[PDB]
Amino acid sequence: DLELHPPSYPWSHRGLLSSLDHTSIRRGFQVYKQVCSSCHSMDYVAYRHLVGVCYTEDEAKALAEEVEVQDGPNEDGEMFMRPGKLSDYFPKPYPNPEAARAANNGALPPDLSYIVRARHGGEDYVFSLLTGYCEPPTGVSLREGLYFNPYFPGQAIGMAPPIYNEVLEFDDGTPATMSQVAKDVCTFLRWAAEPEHDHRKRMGLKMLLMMGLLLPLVYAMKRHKWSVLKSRKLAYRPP
Amino acid sequence: MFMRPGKLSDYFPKPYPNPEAARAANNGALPPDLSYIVRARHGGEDYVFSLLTG
Amino acid sequence: PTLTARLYSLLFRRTSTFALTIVVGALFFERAFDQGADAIYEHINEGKLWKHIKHKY
Amino acid sequence: LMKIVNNAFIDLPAPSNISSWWNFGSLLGICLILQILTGLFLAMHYTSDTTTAFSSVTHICRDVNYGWIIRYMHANGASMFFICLYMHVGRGLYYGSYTFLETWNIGVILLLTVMATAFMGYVLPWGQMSFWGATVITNLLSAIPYIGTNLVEWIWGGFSVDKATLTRFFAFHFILPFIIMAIAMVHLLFLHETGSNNPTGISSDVDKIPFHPYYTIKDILGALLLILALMLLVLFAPDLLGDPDNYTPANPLNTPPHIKPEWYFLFAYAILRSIPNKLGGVLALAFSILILALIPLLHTSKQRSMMFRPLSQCLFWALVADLLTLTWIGGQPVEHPYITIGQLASVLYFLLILVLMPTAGTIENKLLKW
Amino acid sequence: LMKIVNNAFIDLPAPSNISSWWNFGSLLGICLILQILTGLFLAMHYTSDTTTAFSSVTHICRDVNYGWIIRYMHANGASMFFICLYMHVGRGLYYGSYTFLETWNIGVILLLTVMATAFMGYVLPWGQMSFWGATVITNLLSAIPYIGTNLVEWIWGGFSVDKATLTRFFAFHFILPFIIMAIAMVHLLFLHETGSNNPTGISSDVDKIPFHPYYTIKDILGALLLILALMLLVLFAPDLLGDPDNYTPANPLNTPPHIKPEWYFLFAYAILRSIPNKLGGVLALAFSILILALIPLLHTSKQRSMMFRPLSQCLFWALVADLLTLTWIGGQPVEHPYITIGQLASVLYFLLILVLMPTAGTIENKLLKW
Amino acid sequence: RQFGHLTRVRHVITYSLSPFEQRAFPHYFSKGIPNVLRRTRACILRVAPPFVAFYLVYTWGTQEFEKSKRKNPA
Amino acid sequence: RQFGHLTRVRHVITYSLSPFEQRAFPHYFSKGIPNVLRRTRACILRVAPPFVAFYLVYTWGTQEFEKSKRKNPA
Amino acid sequence: KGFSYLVTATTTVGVAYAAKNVVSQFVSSMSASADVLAMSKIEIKLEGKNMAFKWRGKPLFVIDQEAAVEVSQLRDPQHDLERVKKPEWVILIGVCTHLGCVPIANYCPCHGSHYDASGRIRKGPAPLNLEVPSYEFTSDDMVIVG
Ligand code: HEC
Ligand code: HEC
Ligand code: HEM
Ligand code: HEM
Ligand code: HEM
Ligand code: HEM
Ligand SMILES: Cc1nc(CO)c(-c2ccc(Oc3cccc(OC(F)(F)F)c3)cc2)c(O)c1Cl
Ligand SMILES: Cc1nc(CO)c(-c2ccc(Oc3cccc(OC(F)(F)F)c3)cc2)c(O)c1Cl
Repeated sequence: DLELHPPSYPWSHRGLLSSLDHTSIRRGFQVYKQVCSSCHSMDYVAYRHLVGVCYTEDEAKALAEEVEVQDGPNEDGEMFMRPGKLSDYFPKPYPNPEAARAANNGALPPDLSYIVRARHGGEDYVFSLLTGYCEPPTGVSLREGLYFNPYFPGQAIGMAPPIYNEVLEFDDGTPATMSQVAKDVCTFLRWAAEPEHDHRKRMGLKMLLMMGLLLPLVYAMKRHKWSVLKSRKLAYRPP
Repeated sequence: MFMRPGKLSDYFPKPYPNPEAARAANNGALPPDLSYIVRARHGGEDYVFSLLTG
Repeated sequence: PTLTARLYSLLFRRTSTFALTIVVGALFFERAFDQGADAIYEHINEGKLWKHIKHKY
Repeated sequence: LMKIVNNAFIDLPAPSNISSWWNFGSLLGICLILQILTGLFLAMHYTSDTTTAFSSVTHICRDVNYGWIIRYMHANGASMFFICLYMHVGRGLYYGSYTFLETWNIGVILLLTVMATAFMGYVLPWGQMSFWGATVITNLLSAIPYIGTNLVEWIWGGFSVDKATLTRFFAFHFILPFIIMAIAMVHLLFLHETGSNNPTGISSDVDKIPFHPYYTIKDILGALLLILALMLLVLFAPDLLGDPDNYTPANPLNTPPHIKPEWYFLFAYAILRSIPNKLGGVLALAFSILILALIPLLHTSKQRSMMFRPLSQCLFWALVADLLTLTWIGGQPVEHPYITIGQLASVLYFLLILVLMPTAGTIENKLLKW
Repeated sequence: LMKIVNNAFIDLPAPSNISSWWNFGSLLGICLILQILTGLFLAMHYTSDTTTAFSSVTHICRDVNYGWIIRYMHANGASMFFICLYMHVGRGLYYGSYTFLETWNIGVILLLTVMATAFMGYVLPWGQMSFWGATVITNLLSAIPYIGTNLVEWIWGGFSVDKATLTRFFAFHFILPFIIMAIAMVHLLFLHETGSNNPTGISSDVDKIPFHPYYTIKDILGALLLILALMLLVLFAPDLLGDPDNYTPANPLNTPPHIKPEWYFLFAYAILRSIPNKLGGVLALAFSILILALIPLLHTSKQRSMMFRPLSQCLFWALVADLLTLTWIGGQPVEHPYITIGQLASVLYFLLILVLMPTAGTIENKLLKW
Repeated sequence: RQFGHLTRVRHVITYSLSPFEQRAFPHYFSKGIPNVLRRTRACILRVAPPFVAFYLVYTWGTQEFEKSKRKNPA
Repeated sequence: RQFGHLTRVRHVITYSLSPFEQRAFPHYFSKGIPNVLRRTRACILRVAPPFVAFYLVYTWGTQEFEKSKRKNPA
Repeated sequence: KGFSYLVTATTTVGVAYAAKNVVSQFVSSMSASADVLAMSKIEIKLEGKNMAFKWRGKPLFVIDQEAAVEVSQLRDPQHDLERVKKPEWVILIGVCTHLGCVPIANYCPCHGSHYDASGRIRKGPAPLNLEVPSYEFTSDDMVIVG
């Protein structure tokens, strides 16, 4: 019946000059691949956007060579599959929404490209969503496939629990606990809906140290001219 | 996806899904569409008539 | 004379010079202000940016 | 030689007692140019088709070299636009400028031009509020008898919003600011026959002064604070005003729970939402705006300003509250605690204008014997 | 009260000895409005994306209620535009109006605005000549050293024409006629300080007359013949001028045998085509237009007109031939019989302007002793 | 600028009539058509000959173009 | 309209100084801040109380909204 | 007069900085996006056929008797193996040198400029042999044209 407001968690990027821990973006991408990318059709991104952020050219290009992509009209007049390249977007899980509803209990995974900015609270929601699965309360009954989580509206979701402790293992070898996963993924998703965060703050910073420096000087140049008339005495000297 | 009988709102059933298969189903050459071929070819009708009958 | 008065009669008097001065200072100013913020931004976000994780990969 | 027209903008006589309020009257010249300038480069990549539009936005926000900025300098810039208006419009009320009857009426047609423009500007990217925000506002004209279903179908190019109704706006929308750019010049022309209108209300002809050194730099100073308070939004909080839903693709088979158009309608949207009747609330809406044309026939005090009318001051800023209320009350859903406020506040809006602001001068004339 | 400016258009003094030539000077006010009016409704359905554009044209030509007209009132209307120009521009030469130095230079910048507009207007629908017509004209700027490859790539949004380069025009193209709509008002303002310039060349101040009854209806009569000679094209021969290929979809892997842009460049395209060198022909092109700015420094006769200069008449209409030649010679392919003509005719163009038209007045001054 | 200070006139008289008191098209055929000819004879000589020569270079330009495509005896 | 025929003035004297001969911001802190207060006391009474009441209807409007969602004892 | 005007300059200093950047921000929008560049350098290609494939929105046209032709006789003196790296893999940008058209393999149609199997000119309004791009062979079954 009620909503639920997530709290105001800290982050490595909540500050007005705090960028993203790009390391935290790295392991988060592993999570999207091992787990999410079986059902989450992220379409508005490609591996080439990962360069200069979390991976390199070769390491990312390795991942396009990994998965096959539908591309090309053959001279025979057919289409085939090839290893992906950088310019190809993420391999979509399913060709359309309906098959995703049929491959679930009628429900549709929303994309994760802009979900963070498209959901009130964004990260705090999404983090506290995954980490808010709990046994139902008294008096509540729920159909098959559905589950309980308060943060989602209606408190009834068709979300199979996707995360569990050591569902996978990362490269550098950090503790793959349910939380540390949830950070690096939520750190990732913000980057998806903001490939400009690093540069947003740079011009985010360069602005002030111009305007804070200019704005007085102008405010002097204003007062430099007006001072003729900020300082003016009049009179009335008839006969 | 499936097949149904056409209705009025559907355009003409396209012969081939793409140009290439039309080139492969011919000697490498491609039939041009006939929608605007008349106005897209000098003379139009007289050409096209005298093409078949030439 | 102060620096100010020495500065006036050299540059800020002749308008042809006064415009020549500004692009000069701006041309060098672009070279400092960027280095400043890029380092402060680097400094405040130490251990987060790509160039800080550019050697591992 | 035509430069001599810029006697209007160089050697113009204008007062000396002038606040920083009137900078707001000038910033729109910057916002109007700044928005078009941005929006133009912006629209080198937009696409007026459904299947590609939302992608054609993200084509900018991701791949373009600094294209991501231009969406937000434009969008939030469109909001700093209004923030100047609803200080610029409330001005002449509080300083008595509406007396320039030839000018105030122009001050309407600019507004209605925008409030039908900015609407078109929200719907282009198909943000799942675009569509329904297009539906809710546009459907109201169906309330009319014997033509409502015909016009709305006519503007829906059919029977509801679709690919055609997008493209009918992107051309109606990429054009009107020029019509504003022109009519704005008219809005200044009728002024130039009389000049400005001081806070006091007095003809300060004895104390008019130039414009090139003094109000120019002041306007720049005014402009400088604008860019500042526009860079902050784009750089530090672009998600602030624009509802988050506008990043979701649009689907007619799924509504959000809560719907609201962008924040700035809400003083007016709420007025309609108060009335449970359909039509009889609409004509309050259009009258909620066109009432500004009805004011100059309600200037009672043989004074002009409100600097010298402390009673009307108590009623003026009161109106600002009711707006700041109706700005928010519409922004929240339809439930019993708030509906009781809209039935009051919306009536207060019409009430303060059409009863009491005249009544003050009717009194204040009498406290001072005329 | 601002109506009093239409002293310019109501109570204006103007001559009485006036031909129907000067109607052409007025029709552009109609063509400019008529084109935008059409093109606006037209662009309610156009799409700035490749895959749908050519369909989005046929979306009009077939399915829209009387949408098929608007393509052709617009397109051929854009050609009746020029037909007025190249009678309107040749005028002041033959009647000596270029002496209004403040005005003639404006008469250039309108033209170059259009000849970079109309170009953008041909490429929107991807007619297989759009693309290559975009390629041939745009590639020439690559001839420049050290920036050619950079600009053309910069305007190609990359490395050749593609989806982006379409959309970079549809916004550059849907805007400029307003810039023409404004600059046109400037083009009249400098005039209003001096008024028109009779066929004789004499200050007819003694015989200036009103404008509301007389030249108004005459302009309408002028306008009526325009619509007539515009309805004929659209109704009876829309395929006439526009090359037939423009209905073919565009494909970079198949060129037509013969290429030409639309007919009206051809006086200028041919000039480039004559020169086998790349760059040195370009600067003839831009000079083939900007030479009009160079004329007023070559007014030799202490008379003005050419009504009273029978020798220059023999050279003026001669220039019209060379244009009517170069209009056609460019329209035909590159082969030996014609190339020998372009090497001559293009030189004749520069030659008649810069040598002989001065030389006439240098003589005609002397035949009559001044 | 407007009527009132343009220039000077002295001792000139104007006679002008209503339109209602006169036919619109008097002597349209009678006096006009001789005036069309006199109008025409005074322009024709220095208007055509370029366009005349054009008809010949539109003539020879195509004929000489047609031949070049026809084979030679070889 | 411009300077020269606006209106009449008689027997008034103006004393004005260059900017260069004076500081830009004299007594910015000294005389201004008392003038800010006097400026403030003359507006505060007839500016706030609506906005004060707004803080209460933004207050009671949410509290009374929160309760209505909480269940009743039934 | 020095101190006050010094403010005016240092103002104008910062104006140019903010202006020099912001202007180039837009101008980089008119430039090529990021998507186009990823399709710029890469072209992963793979005997007796006229292989012409689109690339950079331009064509990609891809030895016993070819070497027989005299280079001194050619309008542009240039040998085959100067143009190519492998003998049996011809590469060139399919741009008729005259006025930018699409030649046909087994030939500039708009002006009838005869070309070899290698793309060198034999009869031309075409002045030069056709442009060859810079490229690279990773392996004998793939190419990196760029
Ligand atoms: C079993 C396939 C699958 C797995 C694996 C998976 N997802 Fe989901 N996801 C779904 C489906 C199905 C929904 C539908 C939820 C709904 O309808 O409310 C969903 C919903 C979501 C949502 C939408 C939240 C909302 O408000 O509806 C987010 C965010 C999300 N998943 C993130 C994740 C993350 C993070 C992971 C890995 C920890 C993950 N998904 C793994 C299928 C999956
Ligand atoms: C065998 C399948 C087939 C048949 C049946 C067929 N077409 Fe063609 N059409 C083609 C192909 C293949 C071409 C390619 C011609 C070319 O490449 O020049 C073509 C070319 C054309 C053209 C193009 C003319 C041009 O200038 O290239 C026209 C027009 C045309 N056909 C009309 C017709 C008409 C009329 C008929 C029935 C009388 C017809 N087609 C039946 C396959 C076919
Ligand atoms: C007063 C004038 C205008 C107003 C009030 C207005 C309103 C808006 C608004 C509020 C948005 C927000 C979309 C978003 O944030 O995602 C927008 C986007 C857009 N504006 Fe407008 N606009 C105006 C003029 C223009 C102009 C002048 C142009 C072009 C020169 C333009 C082109 C666009 C386009 C193509 C979009 C889609 C981009 C997007 O949705 O982000 N608009 N407009
Ligand atoms: C794009 C929109 C607009 C532009 C460009 C614009 C421009 C201006 C400018 C430059 C001024 C002179 C500055 C000043 O007097 O404070 C002015 C004054 C004025 N404007 Fe606006 N304005 C716009 C919208 C409006 C609107 C919506 C109204 C609504 C009533 C309005 C009403 C007025 C009035 C009454 C004045 C009187 C000036 C005075 O009292 O001295 N204007 N306008
Ligand atoms: C002097 C101004 C302009 C010129 C010279 C010009 C030129 C052209 C030309 C030659 C075409 C031919 C396309 C065809 O026939 O198929 C065309 C089409 C088009 N015009 Fe423009 N145009 C002008 C202004 C405009 C304006 C003002 C608009 C909108 C208000 C516009 C929008 C379009 C569109 C969308 C098309 C595509 C339709 C088509 O290709 O048929 N143009 N334009
Ligand atoms: C949209 C484009 C244009 C518009 C709307 C326009 C409008 C006009 C009008 C209404 C007149 C007065 C009628 C007349 O004097 O015959 C005029 C005159 C004139 N125009 Fe155009 N014009 C345009 C383009 C040009 C161009 C391309 C030139 C090129 C030189 C030009 C040069 C002149 C000149 C020299 C006059 C002198 C008037 C006189 O001699 O009495 N104009 N223009
Ligand atoms: C008193 C007073 N008066 C005037 C004009 O009389 C102005 C004033 C001065 C200059 C103006 O010129 C501009 C500048 C930018 C955009 C603009 O719009 C547009 F789009 F050009 F029509 C007008 C517009 C208004 C002013 O700023 C003040 Cl404070
Ligand atoms: C001698 C002479 N003079 C003038 C103006 O001085 C005009 C003349 C009269 C009216 C004009 O007004 C118009 C009418 C329609 C469109 C137009 O374009 C626009 F509005 F600028 F885009 C201008 C423009 C020019 C004229 O037709 C003749 Cl013949």
